[PDB]
Amino acid sequence: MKFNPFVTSDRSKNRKRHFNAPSHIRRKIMSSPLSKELRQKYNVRSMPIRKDDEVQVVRGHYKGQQIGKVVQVYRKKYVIYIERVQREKANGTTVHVGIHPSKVVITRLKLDKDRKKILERKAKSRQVGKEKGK
Amino acid sequence: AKIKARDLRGKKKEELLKQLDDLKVELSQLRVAKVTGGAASKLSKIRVVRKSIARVLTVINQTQKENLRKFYKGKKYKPLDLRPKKTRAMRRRLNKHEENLKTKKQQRKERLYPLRKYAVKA
Amino acid sequence: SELAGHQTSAESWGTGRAVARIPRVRGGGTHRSGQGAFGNMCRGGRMFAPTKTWRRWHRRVNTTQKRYAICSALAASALPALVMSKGHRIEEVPELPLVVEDKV
Amino acid sequence: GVCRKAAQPVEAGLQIPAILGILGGILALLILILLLLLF
Amino acid sequence: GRKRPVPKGATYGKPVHHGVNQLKFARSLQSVAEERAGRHCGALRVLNSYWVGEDSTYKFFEVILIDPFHKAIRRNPDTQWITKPVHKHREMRGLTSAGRKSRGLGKGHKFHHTIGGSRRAAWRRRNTLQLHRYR
Amino acid sequence: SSHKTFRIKRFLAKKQKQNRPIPQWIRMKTGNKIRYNSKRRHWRRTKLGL
Amino acid sequence: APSRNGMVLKPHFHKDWQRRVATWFNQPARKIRRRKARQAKARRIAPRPASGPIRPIVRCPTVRYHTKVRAGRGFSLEELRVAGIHKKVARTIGISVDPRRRN
Amino acid sequence: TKGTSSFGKRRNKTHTLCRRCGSKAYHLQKSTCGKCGYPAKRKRKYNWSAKAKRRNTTGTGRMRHLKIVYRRFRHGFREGTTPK
Amino acid sequence: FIVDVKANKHQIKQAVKKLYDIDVAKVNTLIRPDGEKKAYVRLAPDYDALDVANKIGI
RNA sequence: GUGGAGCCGCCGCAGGUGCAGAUCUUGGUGGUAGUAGCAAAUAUUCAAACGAGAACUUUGAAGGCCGAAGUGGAGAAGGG
RNA sequence: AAGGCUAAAUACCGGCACGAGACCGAUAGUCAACAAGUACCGUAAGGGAAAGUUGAAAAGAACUUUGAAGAGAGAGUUCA
RNA sequence: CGCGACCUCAGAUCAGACGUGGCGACCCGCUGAAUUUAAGCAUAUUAGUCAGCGGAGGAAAAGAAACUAACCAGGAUUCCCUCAGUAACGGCGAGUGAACAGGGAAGAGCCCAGCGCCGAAUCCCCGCCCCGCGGGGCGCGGGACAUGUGGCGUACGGAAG
RNA sequence: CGACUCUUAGCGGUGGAUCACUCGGCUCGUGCGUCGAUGAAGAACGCAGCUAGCUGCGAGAAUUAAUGUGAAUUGCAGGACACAUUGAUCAUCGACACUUCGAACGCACUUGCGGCCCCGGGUUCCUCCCGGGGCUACGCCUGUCUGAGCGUCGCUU
Ligand SMILES: [Mg+2]
Ligand SMILES: [Mg+2]
Ligand SMILES: [Mg+2]
Ligand SMILES: [Mg+2]
Ligand SMILES: [Mg+2]
Ligand SMILES: [Mg+2]
Ligand SMILES: [Mg+2]
Ligand SMILES: [Zn+2]
Repeated sequence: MKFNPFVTSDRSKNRKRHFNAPSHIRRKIMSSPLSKELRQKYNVRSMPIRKDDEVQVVRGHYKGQQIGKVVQVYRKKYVIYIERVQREKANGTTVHVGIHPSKVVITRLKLDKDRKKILERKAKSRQVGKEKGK
Repeated sequence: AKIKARDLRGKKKEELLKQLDDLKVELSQLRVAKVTGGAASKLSKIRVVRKSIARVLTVINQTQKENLRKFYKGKKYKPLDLRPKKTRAMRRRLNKHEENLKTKKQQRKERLYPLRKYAVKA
Repeated sequence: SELAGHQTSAESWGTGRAVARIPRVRGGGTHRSGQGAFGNMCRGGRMFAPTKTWRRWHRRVNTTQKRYAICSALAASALPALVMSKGHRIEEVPELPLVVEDKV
Repeated sequence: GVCRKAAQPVEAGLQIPAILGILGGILALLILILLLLLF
Repeated sequence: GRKRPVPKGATYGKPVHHGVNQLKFARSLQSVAEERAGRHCGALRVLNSYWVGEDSTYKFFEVILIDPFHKAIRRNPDTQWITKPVHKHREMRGLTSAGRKSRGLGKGHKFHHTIGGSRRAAWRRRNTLQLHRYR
Repeated sequence: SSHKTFRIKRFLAKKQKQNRPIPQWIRMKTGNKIRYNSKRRHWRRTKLGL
Repeated sequence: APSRNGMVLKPHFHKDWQRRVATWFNQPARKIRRRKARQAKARRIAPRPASGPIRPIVRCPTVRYHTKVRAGRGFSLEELRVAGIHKKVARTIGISVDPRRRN
Repeated sequence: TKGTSSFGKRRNKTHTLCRRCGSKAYHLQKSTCGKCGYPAKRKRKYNWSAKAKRRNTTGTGRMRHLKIVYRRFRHGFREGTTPK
Repeated sequence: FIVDVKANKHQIKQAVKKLYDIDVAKVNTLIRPDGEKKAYVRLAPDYDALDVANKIGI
């Protein structure tokens, strides 16, 4: 149950803060879970997805053992595009059909200098949760 | 050719205005490229040079207002744009010194009869 | 119904002119220029008897009846016929005033 | 445009004559013919 | 006394309100005098005033004023009460001793037409329907 | 009028620039519901009133 | 307008009373605003006693109430004079002073 | 002569736009405005119309400077810069 | 050219002589009804316009 | 049968609680009706061209009109 | 008495932020869920609207064929 | 006749400050109806409200008795519950209409002119410094204010020596 | 026989009710309670690569700097991907800048007409010579400077 008297619980106002989100808050709500292998090597649960992570789709019309990298992150439509899952148009032109990153499992991260520190910050705070158990 | 404002701070005034009027020449001749047919790769150059031309004018104005705030530091009667803004009503309050003033009758009253601390059981 | 639905300039057309004697809005141009204004019939009108915030919302019960009601709510929570007929599956449970020790 | 008399214009207007039809007819009592019925 | 400002003495109302010519203006003439002194000099603060003459048509009051931003006034904490911004235009609000003699306030049985604050603060509190939450 | 002052014809220049249809690249944008300029003024029907 | 055997009544609603209406919806909200103004006043001061100074024994006026004893305002300088404490010392001892009171 | 033919003679303008409110209410001969009453120092507003206040009070413009004052209040109106 | 609307013909005469290095005979301005000022800058007969236009782009 | 994401029974509780009328309000659509009307200021005709298409566009020839207080040629105000 | 200052308990249908509801559900609820004090009206003071919804995803019907085109007939997308 | 002092006043784009205008839910000062009610209508009621005008502040105003009381007496102001639809007002008709006790919420008290005393013991401005950050001073030296009275101690609960 | 008319039913059209939805109101409450001559509220005008409105901004104009954040913005283009430079974008915002009217302030409001002071060049300049800068509203307080009076008086002559 929510106890804080300074955070909402109403349907109209969490939706309004969802679709009118700032574009740096919006990379946080477009987070995706790490794979079972890769959450054990880093002891972290989930990550915000960036442009060049290898990924497979875990639910939808297009799913099942399809590692392949994302190629475009529409934050405006809350949608990542992945380089293999595609769709022919009526024209014969082929386009990327887009999916939501919660329906998606990262299988290989792209590390830079900053995505080391985002991992280590989310990892070091998880021993502190285990250190509460006295 | 990018322009960083952190790089421009160690420059001289005879170098900044020379590099600013240099940028006004490219912004002149890119406007010519828009009134003709067009060279559309140079029609997206116009936005990044007109924001580059604001970065030089900013460092000129920031290293002049603070070059001159160090001049009137330690001075009575500094100009109006160097005085704190704070709102119109803040300038017309007394100050932190005058609001602490107590008259001599109310000073001996406070040192002869100070507020005591106590409690009531025994 | 906040202030009122009475923030409209409107007079009755009054006389003949083959319209009902409801007030009409003033002016011209716009759609809303000869339409029925305030009164509980009109598109955009004011509701009948607009609710007020000084309705008596709260009720008093004298305290001897509040205590009476809570003694009857405890005596029925021990009879197994009444507690099961409210739907609580208490088939497998032991003795109906369930008492666990103060360690819990 | 190539699609502006076809896809701008049929949206542009096409219901703009709808200013009220009638704005009352304030012509002050068309029974100006004095009739007055036997007095 | 004041004449009622109405064209040709015609007040257009009920016969109790034909009062064009015997009307007395419930604030005093000294209070008028302090008012248009603190209205000309809007930077000065007004303390009070006193009587120094009358003829038959004119009446002469000396109004004493205070510059709130002079440092002889903004020092000396026995005078710093009037350089505090709630004392702005004390006669447009009727707060000096000339103007408060017409507010009708004071302690006693003769003055409990104004028994909370002022006359219109009593009226609001004698005429609000104080319906409670449990009633 | 052909004898007009400056604040008239820079008021009239503003009304003349903003009488133009929507560019056709905004119908393709994400989540608009505009489909024609509905603030369009024609010079015989609706007049500015100076 | 009247009817059978009833009460002749004067409802004082002949005046525009719906503007001057007072609803007590903030009244639980102000009860926990002046508890928190008592709690954050108790812990702010000292081990000095809450609810302020010592009040005197005072008898009520006016025939109806003159058989009861009420808490008063101060301590009436004569009583401070006999007890031996000074009039300007007394209000930081925790003792209320009402100089206009007569004994 | 009373009606449609007297509309032809309507040829010269009574009101032009006011410099303080932009209204076409500045009467040329009275030299005053309808809505604001321009050559008076104060603004013309009346409690006998609640809509006319709704059109032109604060909060209906850009608020070029009260946007900033409403923002600077919630930090206590600082003067000196931030640390790096 | 098209000039900023607050420029008189002296400022135009010096701001074309200094930018483009040409002698200016006379200037005839105009407010064209989109709201921008147009200037007609005539050159000295020593110069030519069809080649000065070539080195300013067009 | 259509439709595509929510809903209902019983026991109590609470109402902005059920329409045929108010020359009701708002929106919609009929009969009238393919009707009344497209009738002030004399007038058009032939060929060709352009065109998917010509009583009406342009061109040429004819017959006419306004007839210098013009159905001509310029402006002020107003329009923009 | 005919001079002056003074906190708290009190007020707040404007403002800046919040939180909640036995509230309304697009003729309702703010006039205004939308480019709304907008378009438009009036010389002016002023009056003042109407207007929410494809799909899960544009995948918004390529191509063939009739027509000058609007408009069709096949095909095609889609669970539809 | 000239010069000086002061007293009444002028002028300045003099050095430095200030005020104007907006918002106006709440607050203060003024001003002020009529519809309505009385089954008509004048007084009355509506109402000291609407509209009008002027001033603020985050609160405002009020506030330490020229008070209530009439007895074993209470003790600034403000708010709440009662008093009380009461005393009283009123074509004594329609209607209007407080307060004091009492129970609470909160609680805080002071200063001055006067009368006397102290060699004006007082204040403002300018100049350079003690020495400073984020700038205000107690120190030094000059110009003024001021005896037609600045300052200290004093306030009716008495005060001073 | 056909047609017309009438009533039913299927299908189709017109129309937009109902139902389901809701980035909106509305009520109550809490916390703070902040404009302006250092130029406010409001208005006008302008600003984007294609951009009318809305929204945001002011010739530094769809935003600059700084801090925080850490790869996008996106209708299509274009461009730097550089981040063990400085780093896209977004938020915060304490630094800068902020056209014209407006209490609006040189005077007028007709983008009209000035006055002094200064500066870069032309008569190397006074007596009205281009551009740029500065100043010029009213009321009023303290101080200053200038000085008016058959006001009061002194020292004189
Ligand atoms: Mg909500
Ligand atoms: Mg009851
Ligand atoms: Mg003026
Ligand atoms: Mg304020
Ligand atoms: Mg509808
Ligand atoms: Mg930046
Ligand atoms: Mg100049
Ligand atoms: Zn105006």
